[PDB]
Amino acid sequence: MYKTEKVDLALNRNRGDPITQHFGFGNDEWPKEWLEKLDEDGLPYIGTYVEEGDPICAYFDDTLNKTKIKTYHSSEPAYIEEVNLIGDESNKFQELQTVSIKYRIRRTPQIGDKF
Amino acid sequence: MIVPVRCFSCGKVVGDKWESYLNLLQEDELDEGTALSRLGLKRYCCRRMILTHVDLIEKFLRYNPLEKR
Amino acid sequence: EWNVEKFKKDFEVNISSLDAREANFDLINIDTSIANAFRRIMISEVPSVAAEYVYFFNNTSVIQDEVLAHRIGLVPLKVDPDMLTWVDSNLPDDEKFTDENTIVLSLNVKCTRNPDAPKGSTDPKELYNNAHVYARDLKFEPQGRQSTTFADCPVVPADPDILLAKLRPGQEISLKAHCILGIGGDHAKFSPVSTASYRLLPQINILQPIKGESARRFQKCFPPGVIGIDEGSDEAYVKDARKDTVSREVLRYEEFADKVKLGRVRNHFIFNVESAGAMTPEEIFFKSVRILKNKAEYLKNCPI
Amino acid sequence: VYRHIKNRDVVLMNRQPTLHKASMMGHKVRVLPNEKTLRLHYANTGAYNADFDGDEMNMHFPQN
Amino acid sequence: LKYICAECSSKLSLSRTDAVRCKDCGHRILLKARTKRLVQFEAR
Amino acid sequence: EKIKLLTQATSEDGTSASFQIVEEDHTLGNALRYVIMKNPDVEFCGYSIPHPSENLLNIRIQTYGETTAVDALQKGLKDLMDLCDVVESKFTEKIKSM
RNA sequence: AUCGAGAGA
Ligand SMILES: [Zn+2]
Ligand SMILES: [Zn+2]
Repeated sequence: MYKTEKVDLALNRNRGDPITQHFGFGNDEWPKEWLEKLDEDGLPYIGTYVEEGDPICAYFDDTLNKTKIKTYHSSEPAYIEEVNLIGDESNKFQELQTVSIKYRIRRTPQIGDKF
Repeated sequence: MIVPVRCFSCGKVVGDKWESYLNLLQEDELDEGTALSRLGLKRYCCRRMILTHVDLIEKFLRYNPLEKR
Repeated sequence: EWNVEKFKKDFEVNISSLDAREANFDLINIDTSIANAFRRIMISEVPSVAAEYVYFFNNTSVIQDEVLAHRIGLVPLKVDPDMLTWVDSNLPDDEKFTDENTIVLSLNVKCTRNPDAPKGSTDPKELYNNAHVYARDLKFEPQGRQSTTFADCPVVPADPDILLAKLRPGQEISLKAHCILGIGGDHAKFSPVSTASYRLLPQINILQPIKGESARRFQKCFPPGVIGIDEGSDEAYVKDARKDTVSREVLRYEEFADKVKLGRVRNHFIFNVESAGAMTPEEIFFKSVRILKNKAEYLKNCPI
Repeated sequence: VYRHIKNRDVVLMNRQPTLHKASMMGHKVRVLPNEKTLRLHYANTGAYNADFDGDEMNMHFPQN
Repeated sequence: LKYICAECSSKLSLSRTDAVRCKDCGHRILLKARTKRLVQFEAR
Repeated sequence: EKIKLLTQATSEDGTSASFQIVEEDHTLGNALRYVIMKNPDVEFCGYSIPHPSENLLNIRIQTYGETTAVDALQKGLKDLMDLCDVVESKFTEKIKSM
């Protein structure tokens, strides 16, 4: 089973306002425990195993001056299939704001599912 | 997709026979029954695994993101 | 009455064939409850070695990591199960695997295009390098003291030409599988037999004599080698009932429905043990019988 | 002590639509070792109008 | 080189405050690459 | 440990008893049942697995007297070991001969 | 939160 979500970081800002959050880590005292799932650019490694409550993305917020992470919100664990970096089509060269993260779910046939 | 290494029903290893089956079909004008017999697949449970394999990995492999196309 | 002495007096074994993979032997005058115990132990109680834990380091191929690890686990190995002990799962993984219970394989194959490919060619072995990954590429890495114990016997798959994966240029697989002892009741990848079953000896009871043109078709209702014709009188008789698989083709004909009954010899079993490759079928049967005996002995010595 | 639901505890089952009171009974709890399906005897199929081709039913746990 | 272009499949590394685009061509979609990290499994 | 006596189904004199064995199945159950039914003194013997998903086996033995269900169980286990030994010996001899 | 498509018994 393949699941895809759009981690759109540019959903709070609107109409040319300055970039609020940047993918990555800040200089604050963020815990080092969540580096096992996130690459140095705040994005998840390909093929890593994520469960409930572990990081999916990491962005530093200037309106908060603190690094905030997202979280895999699903009871069923999955593996990171692919991470797509999408850049906006505008002629200006902005930062990274939209990243697509796909999950892979192992649907081993168990008791209860229909054949 | 890719040839199953072991037969489901019994467990006889049929994963090492897909390429030889294709060779027996291609080079010699052997039909599927004779080719399966010569490969050593006796039980129809073993015969179906190689007779009905689709080998979709060949079609999956043409979408290579690590190569200039 | 019944006694072990009487069973010994009435018990016989008729080994019909014996190869490095398949053994066909008979158990004569034994109980179904014991033959079935032997069959079940052969199928799902004899230990074997197969890949259990896989440590991927990179897999940029079409095959997903879990499918690749499962397919690696399904490969049979030419390893004698007696050369390593059982893993104590209670221990942490730091020292759970030791030099005497785990065999560490490895796979490092990287596909690149072949610049010398002939024009108009479609064969992946000429177009690409390492286009096909085979089980023979599972390189055995000796660890600790086992570099001396496995010196004479290398750890190679029973089938080395198993197609584990396919690749295209730029794609690489780099893993390291650990294979340990396990039984076929835990996972089907551990069962040391392809199939290990039995069957009752068929019985073909000819009631009324069949002679002439009728005996011609009566013979054809069976496999050719079972029913024969007596030289003196043109009768019909059972030459070899082992060569018969019960298809009851006779009972389809009203001509022979009233002249023969089909049955079995309820204490004559025809075993057929095909091994996956790790050990010989005769040793598999030996180990199944010894497992049943040791199970009974352990139960006896257990304090009730 | 908010202890788990043992074998002695009693549970109430229900399969919608609850067309009569027989479609909601109080069963005895038997904690099985395999997960993710409610095991029901064949006697209750007529009572619940239940089936085993994808049917599902609720399990209410009384607290006093 | 942690990223791969989605049209010309050329490895490229992005620094901070940098354009999210390929350099050899002008594609705006970048695929993340898979590095060498241990991913334990079970051969089940 | 592994073998368990179900005291709530055992006769006071020991003539009848019920046993629970963990990590066992039809394999040992049927063999033990067959080898115990050969005892001339046992009146009732049978095996039952309460639930398939659990690894528990139940053995019921009822002797006619002068013995015990435990003694019948021990005799059955010994006779099963002897049967396994004789079949192994005959198979070894046939393997050598061929 | 609302209205549209669909699915299970
Ligand atoms: Zn088969
Ligand atoms: Zn590009």
